[PDB]
Amino acid sequence: REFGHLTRMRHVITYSLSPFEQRAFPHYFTKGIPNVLRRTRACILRVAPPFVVFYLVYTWGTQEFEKSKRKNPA
Amino acid sequence: ATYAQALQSVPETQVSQLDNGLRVASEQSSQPTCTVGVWIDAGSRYENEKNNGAGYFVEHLAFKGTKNRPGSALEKEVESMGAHLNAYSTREHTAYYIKALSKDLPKAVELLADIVQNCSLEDSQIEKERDVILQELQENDSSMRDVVFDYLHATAFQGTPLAQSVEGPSENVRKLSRADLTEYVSQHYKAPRMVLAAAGGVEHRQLLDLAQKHFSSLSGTVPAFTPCRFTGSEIRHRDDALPLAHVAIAVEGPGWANPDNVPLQVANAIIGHYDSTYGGGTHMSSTLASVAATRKLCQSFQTFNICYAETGLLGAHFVCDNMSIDDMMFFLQGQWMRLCTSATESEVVRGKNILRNALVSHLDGTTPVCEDIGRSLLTYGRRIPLAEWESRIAEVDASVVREVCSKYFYDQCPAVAGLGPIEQLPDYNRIRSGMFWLRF
Repeated sequence: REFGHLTRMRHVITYSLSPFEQRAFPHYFTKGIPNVLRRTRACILRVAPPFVVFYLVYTWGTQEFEKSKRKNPA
Repeated sequence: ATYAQALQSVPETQVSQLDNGLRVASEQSSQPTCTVGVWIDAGSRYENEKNNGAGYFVEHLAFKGTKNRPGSALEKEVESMGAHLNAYSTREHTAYYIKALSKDLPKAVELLADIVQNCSLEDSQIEKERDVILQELQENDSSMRDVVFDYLHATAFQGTPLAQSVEGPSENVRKLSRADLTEYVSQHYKAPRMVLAAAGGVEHRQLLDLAQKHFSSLSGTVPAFTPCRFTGSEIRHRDDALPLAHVAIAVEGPGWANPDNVPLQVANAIIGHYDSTYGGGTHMSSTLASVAATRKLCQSFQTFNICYAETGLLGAHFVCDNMSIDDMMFFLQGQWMRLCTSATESEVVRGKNILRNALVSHLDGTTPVCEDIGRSLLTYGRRIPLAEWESRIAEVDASVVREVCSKYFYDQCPAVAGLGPIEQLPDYNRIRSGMFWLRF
């Protein structure tokens, strides 16, 4: 497991450039923000609801505990 | 006979210039054989994206047929008198030269005058030459060294005509109508961009008479290339089924001008060259060659100084197995920085002697002398005498080599081109980091 015999690959042509000839932040905001919104839209529906149900149960538990501490007119 | 006397005993190459602009040059020493050649300033550097490969096609069709001599008859005249006709078209130069006898010089020019000015460009010849070019492109695809060098040119001169290959893309070769060839001949085979060089036993007066009598009808008395740019990059063609891994790494060097060529050619001579079938091996002076021979780290390595007019590629190309690319990169880069940081006088003297031998050995025989005359007239604007070369070698010392190597090597973004099982080739960040020494 080291460089030299990792695997076999053929007919692959790859290009790149020197770090001293291209911008380090190529339009960091022109496509960065749309990319962020795209990933957020992709993951929001599967990330948020488990946290929102936790938010509701936390609030309900806190309020019910406070109510239980109050006297219950007896 | 103390070298310097021999150097000043070399016959000079007189230069004349016709009204059309053809630069006629000759160098008579003793020989009954001569090499007479027309050097054009045309090549792949001048063709655009659509004309790429037109120079190759024109060179291919040049010998097949002419106007005065219909087709194969031309070859007859070359073969009947024993002359050997040849042509080579690099990226920025083209040349058609025949080797003949001294007696056959009056005929030798005439055939040449037929080839360059009034070709045939027969359509059926174009049709067959198209298939010939396609198959030749396949052969060059099999040529791993040439493929690697073309990849280096593509990745170094990206976005410039210099990156274009001489043969041109295979798609272009198909279209390549006869009108394009005629236009390319018209605007790239003009008289001012021609050098009529003739080595061997040719008299300059006779050469002038024949050139005037056979080349006067040419155009008497505009795209003239543009400064290309260096784009430090790398192209990696991972083809693991290939036996060896051809790699070539180059940096922006000097041009035909910029006398820094003389010191750099010394420094490259210090690195030298070596392959599997060599002599002393481990005993070679070059540290890279000695290490490679001792550890069997290579099957070949070479140092190249490809220099065009505005720029050029200066670097090294090595052929080694898939398990020695990284060590090769380390050792080659370390040798480069060793030359940059501390060149030593003895190494510089060895390089000076090697470079002195290079020019004199190369300038032996009629054909190399004629080729040198043509190339020097086109590039330098003059034929540089060997005495001036000797003086330039003499002026080179350790400090000059160190300074020029630091100018061209130290902390520069290189252009890399690998092909074959090159997965062990260090990443471009590692390669660039190897181009600066923290200790220094």
